[PDB]
Amino acid sequence: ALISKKRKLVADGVFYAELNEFFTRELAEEGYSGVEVRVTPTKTEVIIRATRTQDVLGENGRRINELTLLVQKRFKYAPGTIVLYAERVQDRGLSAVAQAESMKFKLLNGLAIRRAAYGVVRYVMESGAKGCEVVVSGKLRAARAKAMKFADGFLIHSGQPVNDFIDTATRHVLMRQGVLGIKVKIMRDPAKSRTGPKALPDAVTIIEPKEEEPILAPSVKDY
Amino acid sequence: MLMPKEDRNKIHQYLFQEGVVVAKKDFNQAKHEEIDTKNLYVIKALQSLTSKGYVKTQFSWQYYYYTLTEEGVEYLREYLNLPEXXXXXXXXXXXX
Amino acid sequence: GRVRTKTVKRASKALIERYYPKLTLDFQTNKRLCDEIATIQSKRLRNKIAGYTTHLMKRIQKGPVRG
Amino acid sequence: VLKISTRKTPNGEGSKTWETYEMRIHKRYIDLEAPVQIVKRITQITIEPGVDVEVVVASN
Amino acid sequence: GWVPVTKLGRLVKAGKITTIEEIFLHSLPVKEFQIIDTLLPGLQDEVMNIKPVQKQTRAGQRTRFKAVVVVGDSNGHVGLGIKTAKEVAGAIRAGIIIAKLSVIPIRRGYWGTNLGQPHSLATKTTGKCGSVTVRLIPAPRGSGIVASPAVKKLLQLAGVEDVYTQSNGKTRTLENTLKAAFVAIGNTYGFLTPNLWAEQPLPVSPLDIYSDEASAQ
RNA sequence: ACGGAAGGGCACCACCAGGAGUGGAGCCUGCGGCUUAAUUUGACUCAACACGGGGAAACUCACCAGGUCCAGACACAAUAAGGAUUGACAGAUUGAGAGCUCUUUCUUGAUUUUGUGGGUGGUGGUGCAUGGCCGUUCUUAGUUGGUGGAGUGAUUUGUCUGCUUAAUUGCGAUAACGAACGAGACCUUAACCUACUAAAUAGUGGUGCUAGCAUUUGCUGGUUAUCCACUUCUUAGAGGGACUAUCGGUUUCAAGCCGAUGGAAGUUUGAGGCAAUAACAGGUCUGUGAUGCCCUUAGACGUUCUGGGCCGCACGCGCGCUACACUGACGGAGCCAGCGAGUCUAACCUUGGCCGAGAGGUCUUGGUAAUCUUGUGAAACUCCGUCGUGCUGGGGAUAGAGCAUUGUAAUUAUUGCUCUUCAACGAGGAAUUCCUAGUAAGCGCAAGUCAUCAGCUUGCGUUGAUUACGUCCCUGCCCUUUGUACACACC
Ligand SMILES: [Mg+2]
Ligand SMILES: [Mg+2]
Ligand SMILES: [Mg+2]
Ligand SMILES: [Mg+2]
Ligand SMILES: [Mg+2]
Ligand SMILES: [Mg+2]
Ligand SMILES: [Mg+2]
Ligand SMILES: [Mg+2]
Ligand SMILES: [Mg+2]
Ligand SMILES: [Mg+2]
Ligand SMILES: [Mg+2]
Ligand SMILES: [Mg+2]
Ligand SMILES: [Mg+2]
Ligand SMILES: [Mg+2]
Ligand SMILES: [Mg+2]
Ligand SMILES: [Mg+2]
Ligand SMILES: [Mg+2]
Ligand SMILES: [Mg+2]
Ligand SMILES: [Mg+2]
Ligand SMILES: [Mg+2]
Ligand SMILES: [Mg+2]
Ligand SMILES: [Mg+2]
Repeated sequence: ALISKKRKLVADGVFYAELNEFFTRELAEEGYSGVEVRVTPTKTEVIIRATRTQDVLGENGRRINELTLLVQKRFKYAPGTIVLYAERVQDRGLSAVAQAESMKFKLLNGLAIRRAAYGVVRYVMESGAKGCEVVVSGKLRAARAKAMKFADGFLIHSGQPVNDFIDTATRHVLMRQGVLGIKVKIMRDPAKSRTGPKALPDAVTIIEPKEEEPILAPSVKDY
Repeated sequence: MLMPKEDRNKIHQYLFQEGVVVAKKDFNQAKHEEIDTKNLYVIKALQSLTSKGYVKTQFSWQYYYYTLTEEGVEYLREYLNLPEXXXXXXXXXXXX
Repeated sequence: GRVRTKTVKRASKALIERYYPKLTLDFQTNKRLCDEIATIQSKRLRNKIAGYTTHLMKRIQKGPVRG
Repeated sequence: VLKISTRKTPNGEGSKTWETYEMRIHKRYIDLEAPVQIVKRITQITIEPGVDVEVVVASN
Repeated sequence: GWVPVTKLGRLVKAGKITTIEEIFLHSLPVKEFQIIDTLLPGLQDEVMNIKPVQKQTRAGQRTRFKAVVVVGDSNGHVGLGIKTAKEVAGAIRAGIIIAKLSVIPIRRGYWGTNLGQPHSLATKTTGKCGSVTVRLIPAPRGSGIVASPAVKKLLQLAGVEDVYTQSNGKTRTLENTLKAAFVAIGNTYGFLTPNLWAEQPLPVSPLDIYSDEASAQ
């Protein structure tokens, strides 16, 4: 124990990234979106968000148990003081990673370049998003490499709200010839934000007045 | 990989007593973390294994993650004892 | 230089038209009036509007302004 | 303010452009004087991810 | 549901206009494609072509798709729609809309003996969409539509049974051939034969009859 | 798309008005060339050349001379319990306590050896097969629907004469109307807050206890809590604040520009982060357990070990550093920063005490840190004194001798110290870089690197200006007009 706070919080941020990488490799076929981490008075809670929880929370505690024991050994956790949890997802249509990997698998499952694109696009779009852009680079029709952009809806690119509302995911897909790139972008709806601002930082809304029939000639009411 | 059997035992006892292996990509380490044999051993002991089924391999941030499959634990029940672990049960909590 | 953008002026016209009695020639009161009858996502913007809206008023009240 | 400053480029080609990242670490302390039940309750009732917590005995 | 934005559509939405001939008669335009929708359902649609065009941007290039659609029943009404957009599907749809707002009437007639329901054309008509001209000549029964595949489909959906075609100019630019084939059979209701010599007294146009039911908000 | 055509604009990677220099000198440093057993390699106009975070003594490490090792998975098949196979003391042998090879003879037991198949690796090739990232066009202002207008059509208009702006920024003109991306908004950081909530890890007033000069009460200190009160200074939460406000001059008396008044702040408040469409065979397979294909895989291009090399020097070139002194040098003395960093199963920042001319040594100490280092007592700078224009005490190259520090290891000098040697350089040809306010310039400092080594970089603050408040003359770009026989688009 006994580590500089400056070094610890970093050292932690390292851990997160090392976990998040791992779980992306192992649990890719389960649609893993991401993880949270929680230091508590005893017990550390690794929370796994995946759209196929049963292949994670496995054969009655199994599988996730491998995944716990795989951890206690790595980072030298005394058993029990760390406990892996399982989530489903907050609608996979809104998560770039779950989508990114979907383009990967779909392409891996032999699908058509343009079809894989639009089919992802249309899932996000019909998941209540504000827009979606999927960009595949690589060797599409072989030889001289090109890049294709399939977008629908609305995006921004510019300042801060790019970090608020849109999250992206770049995934490497290994193919028959070389490799292709899968950059999925998903701009969500500020109207449903919940935590953060509920509009673009330049959306001006004006509440409409009221027709009036003035005069009325003075008068007064007593109680 | 050469290696004696009394070193090849502890590896397979540990690969089932815990059911999973720490690994780490570092040859010339001499002695694992648990397993009192070469870290080179443990790795190339489980390179033969996963190369013939039994256990699955995963590599990230200079660390293999050796996970034992289904057909594996049956290569153990012949190589070790009995027929009636680790990854199958045990539920902690200090209960206090 | 200092040229006010569309989103600014677009709002001023919109505000002025449906709130001329409510608004004055004074920046600060108008500035406040914006928090009631409009929902602006930042302070600088809100002031910038409040500032141009107050600008038109100070010439509206000297003759009708083109738009 | 943690500061990591490097080149945007891999390899070494192009204008000599630099990037600079930050990590912002925020600290504070509160002092309490309370016994048996209020001590173990407050360490745990107030808990939240990302927020590191620590309580100290006293003296030395 | 379709919410009318033109004086025309209201009368059509309400039921105060029941057939399309009412419009052609008073030469009213048509701006809402739903008007003709209601007025004429079961109006089949064939897309005849999709050739890609390309452009040059302040940089490299710009390539996009062009749809040509004909629409019609097969009982006197036809439409031709040219639309080019950023994707196949949308370039088509819009074309179909544009084909329907285009829809036109056709004076079908007897080649000779008037024994029972027209089969060819009133007269010879001809049209010319830049360089390409198509000519339509009345024909005996059984003669059929003697045209190129793309002109025949058009005249089919136009509800024609037999006709003769002479064609001139570069009829390989499919777009222009059709547009003249279109300008052709549209002109059949321009040719003043001596049966239209009779004097009628001019109807008063549903815009004034149902003026009230045509007014808005 | 282009043009050695026209009109407009914008830009200190343009010029005007100037500042500071660079190009001359020596040294540092990268590139070429040359040399070499090797002097590994990428990159070549802006957009290659203190760039590859490339400050390489081993390592790194890819190159050069040599020696080991399999970590050649598994599967089929062959030999082998009359033992597949492993290891090694000695000596010979080798840089070598390598049993690598050999002489003798023990050992050890199905884990290995042989072969085919198939695989594992490679800083081996391919950035002209890719990704990912990045540079560049772009300090630029551009891109795109719907509906309507024009044209057979590709297209066009919308997306514009003028004016305005840093801006397709806006007013307006308007066969267009209404909108989305980019710009703007947004975010960060720096400025104001005697208004709020707080503070022994931040300060201040008073109070004890105590020191000294004065003694007329006073002035100046010490005390980690003596005790109390507070939040001005500090820190950071919550908000406030500016909108170019107010008046005035201009102007389609429109967008706006200018002036003066106040204001913490009136150049997009300063400075950044982010940043559309489309594109380049721009760089990177030597960042990657990212990657296609080729190559090689036990006389290995794999890996490790010993030593050398990347730094080799007739010379070309670029980035720098230190200078030519008197607005200086040297010696005393005054003494003021901000951004930062720091030791767990560990030896990081280090006060203080002693020792040592120094460099450094030794015994202790505090600190995982607003708490200890540290008020980081930094340099420029300020005062006083010496020197007195002389290649001088300016300048500190080259070199000799000695002492220490890092490291296994310092020779081809790692660095630091001390004495001695005292070079070129007397303001730098033709050319040419960078800049408009706390800026330029000067000054040093922390951080990256790092065992040691900064003449490099990323930031920081200290001292602090002259000149502009402009224009298209030069050089780039951008829109429009125009020509085209270009479209792989003036390579
Ligand atoms: Mg925007
Ligand atoms: Mg911006
Ligand atoms: Mg002709
Ligand atoms: Mg000049
Ligand atoms: Mg010079
Ligand atoms: Mg020089
Ligand atoms: Mg070396
Ligand atoms: Mg070596
Ligand atoms: Mg190698
Ligand atoms: Mg390239
Ligand atoms: Mg614009
Ligand atoms: Mg205190
Ligand atoms: Mg006090
Ligand atoms: Mg003033
Ligand atoms: Mg390299
Ligand atoms: Mg070198
Ligand atoms: Mg001197
Ligand atoms: Mg002095
Ligand atoms: Mg001298
Ligand atoms: Mg360097
Ligand atoms: Mg022209
Ligand atoms: Mg032309």
